[PDB]
Amino acid sequence: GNPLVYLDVDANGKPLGRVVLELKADVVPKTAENFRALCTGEKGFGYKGSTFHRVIPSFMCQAGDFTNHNGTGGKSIYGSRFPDENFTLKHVGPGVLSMANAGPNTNGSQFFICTIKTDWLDGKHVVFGHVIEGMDVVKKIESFGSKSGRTSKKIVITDCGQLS
Amino acid sequence: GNPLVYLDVDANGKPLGRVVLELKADVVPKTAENFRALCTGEKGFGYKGSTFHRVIPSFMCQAGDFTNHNGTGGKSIYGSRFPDENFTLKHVGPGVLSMANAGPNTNGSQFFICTIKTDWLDGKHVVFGHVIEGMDVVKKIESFGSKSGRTSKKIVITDCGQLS
Amino acid sequence: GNPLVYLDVDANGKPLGRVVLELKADVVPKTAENFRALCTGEKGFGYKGSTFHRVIPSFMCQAGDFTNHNGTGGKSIYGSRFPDENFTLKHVGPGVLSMANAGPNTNGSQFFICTIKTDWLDGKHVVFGHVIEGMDVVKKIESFGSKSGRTSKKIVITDCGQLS
Repeated sequence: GNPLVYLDVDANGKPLGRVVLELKADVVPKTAENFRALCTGEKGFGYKGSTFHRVIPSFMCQAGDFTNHNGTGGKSIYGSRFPDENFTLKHVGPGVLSMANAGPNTNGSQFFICTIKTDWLDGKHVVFGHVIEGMDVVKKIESFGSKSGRTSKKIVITDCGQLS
Repeated sequence: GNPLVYLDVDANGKPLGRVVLELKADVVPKTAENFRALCTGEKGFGYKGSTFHRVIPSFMCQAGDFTNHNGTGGKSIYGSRFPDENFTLKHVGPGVLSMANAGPNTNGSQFFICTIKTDWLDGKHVVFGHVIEGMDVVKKIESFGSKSGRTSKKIVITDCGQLS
Repeated sequence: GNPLVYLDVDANGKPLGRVVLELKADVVPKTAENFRALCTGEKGFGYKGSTFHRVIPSFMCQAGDFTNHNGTGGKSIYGSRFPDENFTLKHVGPGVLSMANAGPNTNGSQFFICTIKTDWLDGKHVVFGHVIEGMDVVKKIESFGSKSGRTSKKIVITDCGQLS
């Protein structure tokens, strides 16, 4: 079945709760597997202890730069970058999980969770999962964002992994 | 296993004892390796001869500015500064070993040992170890501090290195 | 009469208002002159366009690092550092203007405005002025601080100068 993963998130050292994500391995297996392995850390690197570095209210919460924490870094389990797998899944509404990128075929480790429908990203960012529990935690993260993307409290993934 | 390092600490030339620290190289290998090599002095520079220049009772004891000896300097084995590796470990209580900084991604050589839980630093300073022996020596250091951070005696790391 | 100088302060690009400071040139002329000239910019450098980089509620608001914007830098009009002129004035309450330092006789350009009586700093930091207008602006700045000193908004001195 599709892997289930979780992120436990703090704001300024205080727990916000747990986000559970379904990864659509049945549609984008390569993209799902990368995110799964980065949640478990089984390759020797991953999301544990990294941050949500860009949060824009009424848009999305972005994370996954575990090398530079500033949106320039991260890497996939396949290498620095990997190709766009397909564009089957759409940014249909809040809770959609999608790959951040620098244009086509630049998927690494950075990802975002939408807080609204962002159909203007369809065909540009590969969607690969969705929140199945803890959307209220995502709304908490969103509440600390700004138009500049900078956060008013520091948002840290204190734990993550696969539930199996 | 994780590296164990030691700090031998003086106060106005009177030995206070030895602090033994476990460095969590299994969680923050880059940050642990910097501190380890600064204890041995194997790169030609390190903590030997530097002071605990800022000691605030019921907060922390800060040391490691072996260049300017006043809290403005220091340097890592990787250059002047290196990024925050991760925020996996927390300032859970007395004895936590953590990096001083000047904001995100500014780690050098200065460090602090907590004497209380400082969860309001979680996410801002990279935790990378803890005291496993000689917490009574840390409390002795703390007793020479003040609210201003100024010490009433010159607190010197007379020796340091790795236990193996 | 003692100089009057001002700082106009933004938080995230929104004006907070003006802080007007009286500089106690009658007690600490060399320290007052440094701050006055850094407000006017007449030496070719100074506070305009720099930030409040450390704000701790129920303590103080710190600024003045116009070289590094992070608390490691700044310089005086006399050189990198100048001595403690005297400790005649005390940290008597909110609105006190005092020099940050890195230990005895290391004043540069960094300064702080107290939001409480900080008498534990008497004899360690040179007091040289006080707020005469805009303590409400200082309290606004204070409200964007945290125990870690990190601010929840970017606090910028957008203008500064001498009034009389």
